Amino acid sequence: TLSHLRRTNTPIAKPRQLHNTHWGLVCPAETPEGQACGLVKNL
Amino acid sequence: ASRHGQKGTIGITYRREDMPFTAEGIVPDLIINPHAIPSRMTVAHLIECLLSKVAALSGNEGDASPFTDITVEGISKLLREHGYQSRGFEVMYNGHTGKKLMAQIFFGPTYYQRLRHMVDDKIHARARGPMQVLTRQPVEGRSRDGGLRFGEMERDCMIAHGAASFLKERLMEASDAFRVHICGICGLMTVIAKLN
Amino acid sequence: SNTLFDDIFQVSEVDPGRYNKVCRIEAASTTQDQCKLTLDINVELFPVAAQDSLTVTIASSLTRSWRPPQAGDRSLADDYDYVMYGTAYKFEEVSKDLIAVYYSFGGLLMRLEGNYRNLNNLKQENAYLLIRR
Amino acid sequence: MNAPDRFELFLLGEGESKLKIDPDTKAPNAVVITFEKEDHTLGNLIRAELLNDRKVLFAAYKVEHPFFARFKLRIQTTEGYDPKDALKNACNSIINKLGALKTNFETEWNLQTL
Amino acid sequence: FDMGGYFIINGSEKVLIAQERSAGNIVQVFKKAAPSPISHVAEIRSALE
Amino acid sequence: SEEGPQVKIREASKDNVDFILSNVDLAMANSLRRVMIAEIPTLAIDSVEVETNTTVLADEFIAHRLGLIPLQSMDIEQLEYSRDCFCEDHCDKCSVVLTLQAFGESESTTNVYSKDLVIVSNLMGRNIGHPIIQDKEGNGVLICKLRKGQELKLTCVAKKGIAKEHAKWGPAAAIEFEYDPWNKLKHTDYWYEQDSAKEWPQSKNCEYEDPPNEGDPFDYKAQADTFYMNVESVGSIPVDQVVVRGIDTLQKKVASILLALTQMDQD
Amino acid sequence: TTFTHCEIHPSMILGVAASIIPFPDHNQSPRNTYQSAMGKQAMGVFLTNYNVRMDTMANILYYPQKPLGTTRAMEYLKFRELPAGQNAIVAIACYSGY
Amino acid sequence: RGNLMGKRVDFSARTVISGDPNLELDQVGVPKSIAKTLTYPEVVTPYNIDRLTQLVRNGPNEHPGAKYVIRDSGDRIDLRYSKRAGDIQLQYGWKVERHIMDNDPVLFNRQPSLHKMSMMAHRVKVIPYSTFRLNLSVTSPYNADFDGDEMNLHVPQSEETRAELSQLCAVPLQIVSPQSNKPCMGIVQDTLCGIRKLTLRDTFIELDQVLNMLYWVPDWDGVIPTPAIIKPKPLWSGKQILSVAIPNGIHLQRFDEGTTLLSPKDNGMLIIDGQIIFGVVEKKTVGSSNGGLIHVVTREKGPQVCAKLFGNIQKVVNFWLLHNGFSTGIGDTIADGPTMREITETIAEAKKKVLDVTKEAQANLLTAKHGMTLRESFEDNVVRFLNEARDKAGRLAEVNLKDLNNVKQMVMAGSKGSFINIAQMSACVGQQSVEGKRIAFGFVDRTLPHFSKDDYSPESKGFVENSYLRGLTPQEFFFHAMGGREGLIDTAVKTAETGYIQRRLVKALEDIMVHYDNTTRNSLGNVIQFIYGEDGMDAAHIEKQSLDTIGGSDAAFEKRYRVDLLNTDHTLDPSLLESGSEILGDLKLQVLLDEEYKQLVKDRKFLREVFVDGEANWPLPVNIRRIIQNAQQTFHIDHTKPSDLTIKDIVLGVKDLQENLLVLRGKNEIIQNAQRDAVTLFCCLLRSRLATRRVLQEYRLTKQAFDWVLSNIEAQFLRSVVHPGEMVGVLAAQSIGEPATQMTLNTFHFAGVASKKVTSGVPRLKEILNVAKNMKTPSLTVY
Amino acid sequence: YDRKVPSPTGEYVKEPEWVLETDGVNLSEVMTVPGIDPTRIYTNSFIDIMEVLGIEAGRAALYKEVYNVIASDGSYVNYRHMALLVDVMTTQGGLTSVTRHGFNRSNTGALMRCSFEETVEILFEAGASAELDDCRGVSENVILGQMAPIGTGAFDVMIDEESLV
Amino acid sequence: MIVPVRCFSCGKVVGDKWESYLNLLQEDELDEGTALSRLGLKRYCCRRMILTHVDLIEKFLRYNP
Amino acid sequence: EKAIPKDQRATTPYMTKYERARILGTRALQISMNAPVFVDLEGETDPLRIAMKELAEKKIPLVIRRYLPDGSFEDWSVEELIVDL
RNA sequence: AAGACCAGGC
Ligand SMILES: [Mg+2]
Ligand SMILES: [Mg+2]
Ligand SMILES: [Zn+2]
Ligand SMILES: [Zn+2]
Ligand SMILES: [Zn+2]
Repeated sequence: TLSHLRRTNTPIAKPRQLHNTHWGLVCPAETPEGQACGLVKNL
Repeated sequence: ASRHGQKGTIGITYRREDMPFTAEGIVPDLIINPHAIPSRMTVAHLIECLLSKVAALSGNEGDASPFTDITVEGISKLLREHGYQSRGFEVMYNGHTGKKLMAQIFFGPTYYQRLRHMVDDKIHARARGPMQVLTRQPVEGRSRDGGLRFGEMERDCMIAHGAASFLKERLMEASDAFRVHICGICGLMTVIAKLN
Repeated sequence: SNTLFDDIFQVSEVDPGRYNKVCRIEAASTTQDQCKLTLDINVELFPVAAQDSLTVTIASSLTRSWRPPQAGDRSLADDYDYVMYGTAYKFEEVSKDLIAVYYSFGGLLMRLEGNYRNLNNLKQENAYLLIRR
Repeated sequence: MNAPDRFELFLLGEGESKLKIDPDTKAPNAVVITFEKEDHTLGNLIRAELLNDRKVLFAAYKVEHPFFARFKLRIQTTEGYDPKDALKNACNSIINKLGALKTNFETEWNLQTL
Repeated sequence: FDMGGYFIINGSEKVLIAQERSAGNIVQVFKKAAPSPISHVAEIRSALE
Repeated sequence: SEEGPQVKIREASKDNVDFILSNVDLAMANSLRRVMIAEIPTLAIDSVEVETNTTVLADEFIAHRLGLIPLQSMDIEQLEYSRDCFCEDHCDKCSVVLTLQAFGESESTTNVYSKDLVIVSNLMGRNIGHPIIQDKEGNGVLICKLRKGQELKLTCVAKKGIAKEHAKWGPAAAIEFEYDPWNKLKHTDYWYEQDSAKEWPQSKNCEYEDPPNEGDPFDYKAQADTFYMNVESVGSIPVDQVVVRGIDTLQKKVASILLALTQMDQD
Repeated sequence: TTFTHCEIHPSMILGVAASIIPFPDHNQSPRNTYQSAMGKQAMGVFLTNYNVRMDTMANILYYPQKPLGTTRAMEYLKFRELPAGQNAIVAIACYSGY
Repeated sequence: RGNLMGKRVDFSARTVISGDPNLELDQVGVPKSIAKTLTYPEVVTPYNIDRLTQLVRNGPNEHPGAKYVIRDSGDRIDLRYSKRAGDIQLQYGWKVERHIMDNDPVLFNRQPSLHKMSMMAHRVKVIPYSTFRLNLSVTSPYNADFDGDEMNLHVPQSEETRAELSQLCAVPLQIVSPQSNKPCMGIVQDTLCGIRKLTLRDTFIELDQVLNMLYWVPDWDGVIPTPAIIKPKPLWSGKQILSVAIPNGIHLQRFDEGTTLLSPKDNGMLIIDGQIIFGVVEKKTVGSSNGGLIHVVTREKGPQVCAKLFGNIQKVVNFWLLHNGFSTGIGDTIADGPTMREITETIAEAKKKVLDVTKEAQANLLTAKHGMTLRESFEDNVVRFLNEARDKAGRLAEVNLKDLNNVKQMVMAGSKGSFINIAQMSACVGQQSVEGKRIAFGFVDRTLPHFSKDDYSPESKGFVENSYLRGLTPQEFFFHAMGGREGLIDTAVKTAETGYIQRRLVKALEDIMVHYDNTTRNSLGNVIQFIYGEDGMDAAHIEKQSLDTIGGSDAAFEKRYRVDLLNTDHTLDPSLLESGSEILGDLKLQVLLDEEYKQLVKDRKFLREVFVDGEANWPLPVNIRRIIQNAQQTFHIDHTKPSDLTIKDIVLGVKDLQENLLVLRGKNEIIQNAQRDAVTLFCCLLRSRLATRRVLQEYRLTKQAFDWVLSNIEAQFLRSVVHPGEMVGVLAAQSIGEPATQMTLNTFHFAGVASKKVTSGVPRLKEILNVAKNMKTPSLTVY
Repeated sequence: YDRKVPSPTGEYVKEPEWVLETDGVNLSEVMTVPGIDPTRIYTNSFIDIMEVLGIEAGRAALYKEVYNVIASDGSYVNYRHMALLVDVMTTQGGLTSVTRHGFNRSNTGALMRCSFEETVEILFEAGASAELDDCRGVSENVILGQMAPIGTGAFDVMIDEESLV
Repeated sequence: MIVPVRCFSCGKVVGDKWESYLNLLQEDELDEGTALSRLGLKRYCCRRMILTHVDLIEKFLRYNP
Repeated sequence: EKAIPKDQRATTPYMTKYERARILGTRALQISMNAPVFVDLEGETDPLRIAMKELAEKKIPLVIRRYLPDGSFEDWSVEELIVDL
């Protein structure tokens, strides 16, 4: 419950790769394997 | 699984009389296998489980907080004065014999978690039953008492095998198998079979 | 029946190479000039110092299964300190006459070198090795 | 739900008798006994006793699948000495130790205070 | 403990998920592909608030 | 003291028996430890009949809970097992019946103990089904709690069983066991970095043997002889008895084997 | 030697569900991603009031157990106060092959 | 593509798999409630009607039971209801739907099913528990483990659907596999790991245990073997008792590195008739390797005799380990004080190496490596000075590992763990990377908001100074984080991409099967390969045999095959042959050993121009070396007493063999001319192993034995010819598509130099197959 | 580059050689150059080799390049399987890719071709170009649910004749 | 959730000590370890029985109905 | 029309895995159904194991028709096909 | 029934 309340979504360059700028704003580790990995993010 | 992604069914269960046992006469609520360690490279798990030896013992706090200066050397140094072999190890005895184990073991308390997916809400098996109306095939899902998709990719490896008789039945009498009347002139399904 | 080889060697090297019970051993024979012995001894039953006078012997009996000794009536062929059981696995021509044999006591190896094992060491699945003193 | 019965670890469900003896046709004069509803508690102990008997050439037990109560004994002895008698003595011996151990223990316990 | 932040739509709780998108009204330059008539493109997604 | 296996009691209490156990075979001390754990029978609640449970715990939760409660098993010998006794279901020959009724009377929490279990079945004057209370205050095992208008009405029916059956039944706890501290028989090989002696901790039982020293060629003939234990009671059976009956249950089911040879021997 | 700002505590870059990992910095970096999907797949008390709600599926731990090994982030996560997990005693041996 | 080709189906199960080390190889722990539902419709015959009237009465409730009983004028009789499930008056001619029961043909699948070996017959062993059990060693081909996957099983409802299930796909007759002319199941994990332990020279067992292991082997003839040690305390070697699992006449030899028939490492392997003479058993033997024990035991003994062999090895090894233990502690990743010290100063030195090149690139003295940027040659210079540094640190922990080291020990079995792991865990983690380059400058002119701008140094750019046991820093963690996802990404992208590749392959080859003239064809009957595989051979019956005439000097070849009776010095010493002395001189024969020795130059010429690299080791049918030892062991030949065959026996009989080795049989020249051709290679090997000097000199065959060697070969060869019918289309696709799934790091290891990069792995394979008229890395190599 | 070469004495020796490696392809232009051996020159573009040296030289290069994907990878597949791919992509004339622009546009069986991609227009123009269908392809026989002309079903079975004993 | 009768790992009744524990911490001001001493848990699988335990029952009662 | 003479028969004179697999099965079908049996059933009471027994003795009365790709074919009896494989 | 979506498992 705590985690799903802090979810993110991105539809459709390198949009899954954890980008330098994510540092402190998105979790470096939380994301689902495969299907939609790197797109869905948790703060 | 533990908390460092060590997914693991259960496999078999021994009563405390068969299980390896320490000289103190303790018993593991859990055996897992040294093979799930060095390729996965999960060193925290070999930490935490050491760490929680000094937790259980001194009644103290399990500070596995990330970027601190807490060290393996640290933990241990505490354990070594606290009564034990500083790297985990404890000379366990085999259960059946009570013959000392030639290896010693890293014996840990280690938060494990019990996940959804218990075996018994997926143990499906069908021999016929309900059947979609359009295509006369096995209804779907394990909770409709369905049947398994024997998809095309499965098909290929029967053809590879050269198993012809099977792949046929397993596609007729295991599924659709039907009987229609064909024209000997034109070849379509017109024939108004006024049977009987 | 009956022996096949007898000699007394001087141990000139005891290599404990990363093993804990077992050992490779190097020896020359007191009497015989161009003679040499390389062998695996179980140091944790029989401690093998440098320069001992190990007396080596090769019988071939005193066939079916095994029985616990057992000295109720049994007397097998030993005033012997230490006794292993092997197989011959390759016989080798080290020029002119100098022949060499290869034995396995379940992975404990033995290399031996001379020229008069002729009427003695015929290509066998036999062989017991015996050490004393 | 495909869990077996809990007590089938010591109740011999009808049919099943406790000891079945069958003649080992591998090597002369030796037999293979099946102990329904038993294990290492019992197997290991008999097997070790059969080991102090000089009349027994060979003795071993093995728990075929640990799903199951059963365990198997294989006994081999010297011509003249029937395999079962070995079991019989190594069995009686166990008892005579156990039986004695008990009364040795007791005269001990019966000393202690607290 | 239940920390709120969802809704209740026919007795079924519902979490609205943050949707992510490129911001409007910032200016950006993009060297377009190597077989194409255009070298570089500058882009502004413009919307009022 | 006599012929066979020798025992020496180091420490004794209503809770712990510390002993050497000399001149026994390995295979035996173990098979003991094993029966001790799994096979010496005991009474424990096996059947709950719940009438009312307005509690904050689930029914079969609390069922499981009394499952564990250590009931007095000192006279377990005169109680038949239900499965045997010819009585439909249960009687006073094979089962003790208990009663638990509690109710929140207090605005404050109304705790519920084992001291609270009341018997009913005719005990026919024997030792059986007293919930053991090792507690300092006189109420051991805290079953459940009640708020205020809360009520629990049930009827436990303790029967005789054994650890193998369910662990609610084993009388055994932790059993410390060890043979030969200096590793004289080299049954183990110690993992290390530096120096095994400075790196592992000399066993408690080290004072009760000799040095390695130091020195002398390993003893190949030496066998698994002499064992160190310290058996701990759960309450139901006296410590002292746990061994006694362990030793006995072993003997008793080795005897059943012997006996069972006599029968199939007919033809 | 020309700072302007300073981090609060580095630990904070982490999510909600990766902050249960006990030394994630000693672990290799996918794994933590994995745990992060399983923390969620867990059983335990999900709400101190289940005996009163009425939803399809609940799954609650008969005895849950705040772990022996915690992260300062757990406290604000309310983890020691509502665990899923138990401090199982643990063997790393090949035993029976099972 | 979705309900016709193919379908959802009846008579199936799914559950969680679980590993069962006391189950048979070709078995299938099946739950009783499943076996309570699926049903093989059995006819009623006087052979069965007893065990069948029995089998009704138990109803669908007790295990061995039955629902519905089909009669003539087809009519169901439901046996859970019906006022007659108790009565029931059977007949020959009626069917009874018995429960699936012990020892039955099932087809046990696992997805994704990219293989003929993701399917298999298993034998049915009904069990407790809602779960399927299987032998660990059917793990590899199915590509299971038990993080709790989940597998299928289909029950054949016919007599020849179950014949065709078991005579065709049964787990053993699947062990050695077309795909890689090698076997696809081995020994694994505990089994594989302690087999190494049990087998050490140091490992001894004493009577008690030795007899339980012995007894634990199920085909053990009850003959306690004599111990290696009879002196004080009869002890056995681990090696010894193990051999009791290895069958009779099993010969196998290796030599790893410095191996001397005196193996001063106890490496190599020499198994001489079902007993092991030296050499620590591990992966290369009992693995699923090429020249290994299972390859042999199958080809040699049986599939059954081998599948039985699977179990035995475990039953013993497992047992030995159940009472040996193996653990893995964190103590297992601690190095010396010296060694941690020296490891860290390893990085320190290579730190001020990168620092000094950076300082050079800054005074504009870094020279332009030909063909690359100024900058880009710097990227090379560093990632090189940085890997260089991490591997060196890493192999410095590997030196420092004690032999009793749980990690080092699995690495030595080859059960889990490789070099990089030890490296990582204990030493340094190394340089991180995304997109083949070190860490992106993601914020304007630096990587993380915590360093100054324009920072080219390692720790800025994403090197991880630390071990895993060391711990990682905040930044270090993040950069790891970043290389992390990248992997997780393309693992998602790969398995999808390659998943489509295979679908196309499979649908592009399909009906390319070998027809009954040995020609590979299709639905239109187009020729594709005139003779399958170019040689008419099945790829299972094939093995890396070494072509004896390619290498070596002309000098060394000469003295090896030359027989000159007219030269007193180059004759066969009359010690070798029985006629020898009577042979010396002689024209009539010399003309035969001559044209034999010419035929063998035409050979060395012909091969050296085929295999132009000297590479003398090629996959080939009918392992001749094994037939030779097998001959000189069956026939017990003494290596001093003279052989008894004429030159005419050998020479004239080897040319006789070659006639009988039929692949094609047509009685006209065209066919007989490809027959001459498909065999050309094989006969090179033949003539090179079966030449006069050799047969006589090296392995001293007697006429009687020789005719047997000649006999096996013919029969072995003929058994190696690919079977008309074989669906070689599908076979070929999945034989390419399957490794494609297992392709790691779909970039390269060419990125040590910053443009030695060449598209390889799954991206390349995508181009090739698509015929990509615009590839990413075209290149000429010019000579 | 390393390279093994027959010695003037018999055995194979390590003789190293200077090899030139390129970024980009113009074949019919760099083999015509002086100084270079135009009989060993190689390019990873199998599409060019096909056009310059003919189809058979192509078939060979394609393989080299397919096998190279595999053997660079750690794996080893058997030559027969790869070659069998390589030959299908070849016996048509030039290079028929394994996509709907390769094998699938060929005139196999209408029904078997439809099960791959573009299920509808394949069946459409098949009614239009009114095509007779073999029903010799695996796929056709699946659809119709009869035993394929496959392994087990490649032959037929009948009785004797002799009859009786 | 209520303190377990008997430790999962050894079997020693730990349930009768939750009482005596909370008391030993609050009124006597001891620390977790030295209070587990005084309660007679030496085998730490039993020490883990208590120290890991969260007593959630106390909140469930909190709900009135 | 048409066949191929009993002389000039190219095909492997051996019996393929795929041939026997179907042979056994087809026999194992007639056997499992009560059609008469052509060997002294020595204890064995299972259709498939019986077929294997009749196959070893060559008292199976069946003939393979092998089709070549040109359409024409060669007949082989199970009595006359070598069953090495 | 059955379509759609979302979570999710190897
Ligand atoms: Mg795996
Ligand atoms: Mg898995
Ligand atoms: Zn019509
Ligand atoms: Zn009663
Ligand atoms: Zn405990």
